[PDB]
Amino acid sequence: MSEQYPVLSGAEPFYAENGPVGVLLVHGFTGTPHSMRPLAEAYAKAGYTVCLPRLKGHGTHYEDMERTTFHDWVASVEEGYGWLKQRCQTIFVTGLSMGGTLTLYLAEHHPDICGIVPINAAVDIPAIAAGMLPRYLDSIGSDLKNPDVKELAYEKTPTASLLQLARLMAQTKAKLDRIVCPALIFVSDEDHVVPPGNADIIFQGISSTEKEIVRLRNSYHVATLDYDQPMIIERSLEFFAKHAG
Ligand SMILES: *[P@](=O)(CCCN=[N+]=[N-])OCCCCCCCCCCCC
Repeated sequence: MSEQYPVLSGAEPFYAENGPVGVLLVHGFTGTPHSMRPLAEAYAKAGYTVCLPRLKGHGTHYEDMERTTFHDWVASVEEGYGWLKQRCQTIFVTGLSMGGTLTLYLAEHHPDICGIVPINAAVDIPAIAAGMLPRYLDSIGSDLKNPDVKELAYEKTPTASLLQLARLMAQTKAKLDRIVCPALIFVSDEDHVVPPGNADIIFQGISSTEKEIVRLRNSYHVATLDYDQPMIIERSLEFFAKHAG
């Protein structure tokens, strides 16, 4: 039931103990903490306590991922949330792609979360249903506008894992109205992976009175590492300070 392969260089989780306000950062499907690290480091430098976990079956080998279910990915996030609760009075959650899905999921099950920052979060990806063949699909290159960036992601995607994601997304979509905390929803106009309309499914679905969509015009899907990174960091910091206890 445990991972059989070692953690890849660059895929290590990140923890920083600072003040009583904490931020949980969640990476995406087939990705690793690498996707979120620049944000995590910026938030720690600003005085936040920070938790950037490595999702089970991620950052090792796609064969480990194939052996996980979405419950394992939820468990990794719950564990990180729990780490923060032991240290913080105020907790924010942010995440990219499926990390954004998991951000929404955690807020749907924990009303104490003080605010969320989903980034190109996924609750409906029609491409999965369309395709739903081989045991592993060749991964397409990382969707970044800046070609110089090196993202860390599995070279193959187990198709069985796509079914797990679809289940997680379906459950998350169904429960959106449980979210009442403030929300800052980032979306890349030119996301070629997660259809940008997901931003509006989320905006309309949640019950929050304080919510907004910020469109990113200079990034593709992996916006946390792309040209609009500085803006994501700056606006996220403003959001944390505004809503912190
Ligand atoms: P995010 O967590 C990360 C996207 C970048 N990495 N990748 N992969 O979104 C995960 C879901 C992406 C959409 C998957 C569509 C696959 C369609 C293939 C159809 C085969 C049945």
